Amino acid sequence: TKPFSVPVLTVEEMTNSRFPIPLEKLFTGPSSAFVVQPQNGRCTTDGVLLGTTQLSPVNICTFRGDVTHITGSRNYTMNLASQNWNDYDPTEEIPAPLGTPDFVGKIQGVLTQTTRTDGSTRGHKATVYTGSADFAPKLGRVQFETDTDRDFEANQNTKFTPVGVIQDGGTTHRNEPQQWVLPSYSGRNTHNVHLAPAVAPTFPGEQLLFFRSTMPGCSGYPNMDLDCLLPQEWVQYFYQEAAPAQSDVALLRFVNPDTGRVLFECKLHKSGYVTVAHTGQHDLVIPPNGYFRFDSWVNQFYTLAPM
Amino acid sequence: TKPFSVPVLTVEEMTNSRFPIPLEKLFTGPSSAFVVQPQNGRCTTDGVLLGTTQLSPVNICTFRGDVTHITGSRNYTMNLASQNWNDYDPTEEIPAPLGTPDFVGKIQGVLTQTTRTDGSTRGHKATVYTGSADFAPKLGRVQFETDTDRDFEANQNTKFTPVGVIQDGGTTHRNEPQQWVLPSYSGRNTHNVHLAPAVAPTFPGEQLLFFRSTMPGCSGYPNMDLDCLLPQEWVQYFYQEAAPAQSDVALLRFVNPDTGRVLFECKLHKSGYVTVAHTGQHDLVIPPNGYFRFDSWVNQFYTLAPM
Amino acid sequence: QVQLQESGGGLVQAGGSLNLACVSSGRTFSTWLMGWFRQAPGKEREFVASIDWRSSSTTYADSVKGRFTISRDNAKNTMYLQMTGLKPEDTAVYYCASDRDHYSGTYYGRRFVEEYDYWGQGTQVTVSSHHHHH
Amino acid sequence: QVQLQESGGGLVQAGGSLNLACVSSGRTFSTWLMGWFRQAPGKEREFVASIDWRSSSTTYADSVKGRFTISRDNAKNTMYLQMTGLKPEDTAVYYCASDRDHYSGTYYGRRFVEEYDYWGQGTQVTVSS
Repeated sequence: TKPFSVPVLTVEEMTNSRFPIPLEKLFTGPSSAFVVQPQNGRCTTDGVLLGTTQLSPVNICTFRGDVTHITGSRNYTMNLASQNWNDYDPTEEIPAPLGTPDFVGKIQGVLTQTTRTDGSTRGHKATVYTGSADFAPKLGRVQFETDTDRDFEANQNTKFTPVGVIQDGGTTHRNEPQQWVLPSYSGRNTHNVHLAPAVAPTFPGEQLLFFRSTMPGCSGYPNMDLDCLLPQEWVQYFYQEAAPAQSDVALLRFVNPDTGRVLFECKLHKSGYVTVAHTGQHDLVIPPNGYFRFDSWVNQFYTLAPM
Repeated sequence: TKPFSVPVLTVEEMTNSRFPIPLEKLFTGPSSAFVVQPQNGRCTTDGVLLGTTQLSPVNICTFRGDVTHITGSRNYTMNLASQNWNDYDPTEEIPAPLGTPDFVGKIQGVLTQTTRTDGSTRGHKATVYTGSADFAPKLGRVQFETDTDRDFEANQNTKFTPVGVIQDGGTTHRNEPQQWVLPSYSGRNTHNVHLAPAVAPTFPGEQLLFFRSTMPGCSGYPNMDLDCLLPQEWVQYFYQEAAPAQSDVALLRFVNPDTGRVLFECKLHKSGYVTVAHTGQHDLVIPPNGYFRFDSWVNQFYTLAPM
Repeated sequence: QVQLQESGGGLVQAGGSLNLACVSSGRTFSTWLMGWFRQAPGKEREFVASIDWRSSSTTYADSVKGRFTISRDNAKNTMYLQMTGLKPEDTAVYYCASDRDHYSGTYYGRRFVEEYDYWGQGTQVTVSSHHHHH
Repeated sequence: QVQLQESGGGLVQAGGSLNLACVSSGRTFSTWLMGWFRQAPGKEREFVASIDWRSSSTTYADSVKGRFTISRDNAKNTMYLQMTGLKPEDTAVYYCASDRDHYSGTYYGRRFVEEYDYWGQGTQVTVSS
């Protein structure tokens, strides 16, 4: 049986698993008001991928396929392929193509396209509203609003690269995007399937620990906080190692490498999320100058040192 | 000495180390006409980062800092901070800020800005020409070409996210970018410093093996081939493990994970590059359905089976 | 560095059968996606069939499904196309091709001509109707 | 939650000395970046000094370099501002502050008031002539 272990990169050196941006800090606080059920960055400690989670750190919130122009508008429908350019199989036991955004919001980026005959290329500003009625990734179809009504060919390799989130619904409002609201993967008035389960603290005196980044803003006053349950490097590591879990809870310790000091303690749960001993109604943000160190398996009855 | 090893991710599951895009295939062929001296994706097998190589797969070809408008233009000067928003010190023993592009070309992306006094944000299409005289990241100074002359504010956090590359004008197709031409990191007429060394096959009958992606194209007819010496995940893994190099050459095997078939042999060199037994003037492209497996330490005189 | 040589096929009556073969040579790699194409004089080259290196996924044009069978023998470096029920419509030069960039039999662009990177010189297939041209 | 409490501000003659202190209470975290700011009546708040949790990197506003020294003791949960050679221009309310998002003593935005998320109520330093 292979010994379990976690990567030794500091939080500063790891990537967010719900958007292709670096991690910036740790975050813990009460989240009982939300339903915490992200579909990206979902992986068990023995390396079983869940939800829509895949292995690439740059293929998060990206789309690939060909586009059909919606006449009378600057909008395009992208008939989806998988991230590795295979035919998308909508009958796979997944909620949506792997890497699909797992939050309602307006994601801004660029649509690039290459014509395979002469190698001519083109790129245009594009926004995808993951709350739109024609956001149906599970059916293989997503709609983009671009800045053109002519400069995109049919049946040519097209890619959407995400950059950030925008905001023009409630203006100054920080009411969007909404990181804990799942899209309707099959479109307006449909129900999601094969979701990775929602997570919450079980032990008394404990709260969820989040790996937090700040999404770039491209317009307005967006809510740019993005919390993931696992660094994308941990998803990669667990998938490769596939070490058996001797217990439902791995005991980790947050250590500053420059000093060797332990800053706090935490439980890594078999299903792929972290909890700490913290129980105010106030938030706590931790700078990312530390890495996690697996020390031993314990039971769910372990009482962590508070922080 | 800790046992050396290599990540078991397939090529298809790994990231280019010179641009934030997934790997798509392997490539080998004659590179005699070029100086192969990339600065990103350079790392020794025992974990020493070289050139301008850092650990984040998404912090490649990214720029961070504050911007100053150049009057009578839509161009902006970015006074650079490091990839983690630390002060950038031009006297550190590196060629340029870590993650700086290592090839001459016009890289298109988006400039995003957040004002810290109220959380207002904005994004604009931006192009940086790493061959221009005002491209001096080693001095902490880079110029961006945008589509606005007013919207960006001084003394506010600004980030460039790369998307792809462009070729312009009525010149020959695929003349640009030049992926093996290092930029002048300190501007026109200055010498580069502290470079990772150029690499070339030594043992005869061998050629370099490259991890290849295709950069998205945004305009024109660019050369979108981008070869790197090590996957960015390999850079992350060697740095973490820091396993002592028992010899100058690690022998790896390329194994299809579904069939278990061994498809070819290759040499991983201690200084961080790969050679294969491939000969002649044509190129050989290899689909990415395989992972590398360390089998034993050898020396540079080991004779590889032609692939 | 690569040559694909296809053989078999010639003159067959409407209703008859043929067996095409395609042999790979040179600096080849066994994982390359491969397929069959056909082109008639004065017309456009069109997709016929494709198969991956593991014979996992077979793909057929609508106009040949049921009649044709694509098959691959990697140890012999040979791809096959068994044709039955040949109509004069099937008269064309038949080419085998190989895409060095892809391995998946479900690669979504596997029917496009410009995705394949190595091509043979082709073998001529002529199906003769009972009513001759004049 | 977090309480920041600074002390040691009196009245002084021009050219005098003063030793400010700041005590952190509550849900603090040992690794936050910290610094001193000041504000005179009718003027904007201005950066004075900053120092990381390890005293690796010290930073001073140009108008106070050589006269002020910033100091940090984690074991006492206290940050100090040793002030000498005071001038009437130094008259202000001095604020302790800490940024929960950063740790590096060379964070390029460490001089900005908005980057800091916790603040003391202020101590009054007045330098007469």
